[PDB]
Amino acid sequence: QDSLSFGFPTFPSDQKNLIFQGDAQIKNNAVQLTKTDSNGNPVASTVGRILFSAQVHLWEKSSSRVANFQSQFSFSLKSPLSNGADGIAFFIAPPDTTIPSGSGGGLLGLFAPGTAQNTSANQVIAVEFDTFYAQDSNTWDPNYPHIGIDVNSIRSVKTVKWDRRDGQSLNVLVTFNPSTRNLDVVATYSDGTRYEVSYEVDVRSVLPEWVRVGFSAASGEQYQTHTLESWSFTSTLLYTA
Amino acid sequence: QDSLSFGFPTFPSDQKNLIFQGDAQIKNNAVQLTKTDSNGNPVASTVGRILFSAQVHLWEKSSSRVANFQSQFSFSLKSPLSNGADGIAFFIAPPDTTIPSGSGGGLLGLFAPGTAQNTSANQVIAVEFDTFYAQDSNTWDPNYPHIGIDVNSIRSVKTVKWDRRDGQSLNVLVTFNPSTRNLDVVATYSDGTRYEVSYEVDVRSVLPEWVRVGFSAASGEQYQTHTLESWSFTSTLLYTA
Ligand SMILES: OC[C@H]1O[C@H](OC[C@H]2O[C@H](O)[C@@H](O)[C@@H](O[C@H]3O[C@H](CO)[C@@H](O)[C@H](O)[C@@H]3O)[C@@H]2O)[C@@H](O)[C@@H](O)[C@@H]1O
Ligand SMILES: [Ca+2]
Ligand SMILES: [Ca+2]
Ligand SMILES: [Mn+2]
Ligand SMILES: [Mn+2]
Repeated sequence: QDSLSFGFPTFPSDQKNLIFQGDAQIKNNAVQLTKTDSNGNPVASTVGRILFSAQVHLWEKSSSRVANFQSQFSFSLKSPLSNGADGIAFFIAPPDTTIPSGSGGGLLGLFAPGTAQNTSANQVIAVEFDTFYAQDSNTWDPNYPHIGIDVNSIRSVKTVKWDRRDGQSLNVLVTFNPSTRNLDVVATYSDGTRYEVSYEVDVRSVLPEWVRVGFSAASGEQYQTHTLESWSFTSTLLYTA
Repeated sequence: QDSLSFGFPTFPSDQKNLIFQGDAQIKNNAVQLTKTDSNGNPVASTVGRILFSAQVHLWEKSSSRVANFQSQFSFSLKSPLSNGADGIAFFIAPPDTTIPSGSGGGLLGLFAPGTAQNTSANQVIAVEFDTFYAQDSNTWDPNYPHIGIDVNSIRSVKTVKWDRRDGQSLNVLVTFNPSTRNLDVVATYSDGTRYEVSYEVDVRSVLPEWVRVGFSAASGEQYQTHTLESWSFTSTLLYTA
């Protein structure tokens, strides 16, 4: 299809079009990307991701068209610790993507340790909400919590300082305009606190024509819940001239 | 997802979200439901269907909601014969639906001979454009080409006279309003000739909560091509009160 849209105001337990990977699962009308105990508390060493089953036609070589897309979602992070880790990310990747071996902790379940910073060995665009930046284990991170745009590397091409608020939902809008090639990210808390980060990228040189979209999250030694509360997505192929 | 939408203005050969069954395949940017030889001419004894891969949430028992949906599509039929057969149908059925054994010809690839008219043995709602009505083989049909609404039986709950026009595209809009429980069908030819038929049906008592949607066509002894040219579909769960 030239156009595709879907919306999950909430996540009922009965799902048919979601691909669950790792520890991801539905809990109380929300997607818990990372594992939690029976009490609902976060645990260490866990990775989980979800992808929508239908493939998205990002670009078409034969017609010279590139899709514009918009992804709106909200999530909350909760943790008994003040330094919860590791973060959640919205990502776009080839349809057969699976959790890379050893991609836990700071790699957010998106990159393999050996090639995490090799831009020619990966095919992924992600928007990360990174809460852990210890320079001993996350050597690629700026020294503060941040939102980042990742293009084939865990080392963000662009970041903006961000504030982690335990238990508060963050509303996010990610948009891509093929006319300008700008990938824009706008995140806001209910009180109006806003964060913005943008980057120009030619999706045609990074990802294949058909892709799958979803979310990934992980916790290494430090932990926190990564709760996806709602998600809507829309994409439409347009003539880029 | 509570809401799902997709649009195929045309059907390029590179498809990823369509389930092809029987002889259905893409040719010349359109879906040829029934088999055609090397010259593109229709052949006898063929059946084919396509379904969109993502499942549609038709209704939700826990929230008492039912989907409002709209399916817009266009197709054309062509045959050297004076009596092209057998017809094409838009249908909604359980996710695991497959072509029934012996469902060829007048059964349109939707029903099995033994239970074709047994309503308690089927789970399918379809809108058929039936061009073959020989009273000796298709005993259930009115004696003329027609548009019919089928609910768990090949014997339409309702039919309206229709004119088959060789090589001309018919644009169809099928809508379901959960408030009134009305399934409306409006079809038009490019010269403004219009056909309308409506039926009140509670989809909750006919189909499961999750279903797949698609098209089916067949040709028995007599034949014609059944070409699906475009298709857009949208569904959204709504409160019924
Ligand atoms: O695809 C059409 C039809 O094919 C299969 O039925 C086989 C034949 O069954 C009967 O003999 C007739 O209906 C015949 O139709 C011809 O004869 C009719 C009466 O002489 C005439 O009205 C028709 O126009 C035609 O010339 C069928 O060919 C079987 O697969 C059916 O399900 C299917 O609908
Ligand atoms: Ca980090
Ligand atoms: Ca018939
Ligand atoms: Mn980071
Ligand atoms: Mn009929």
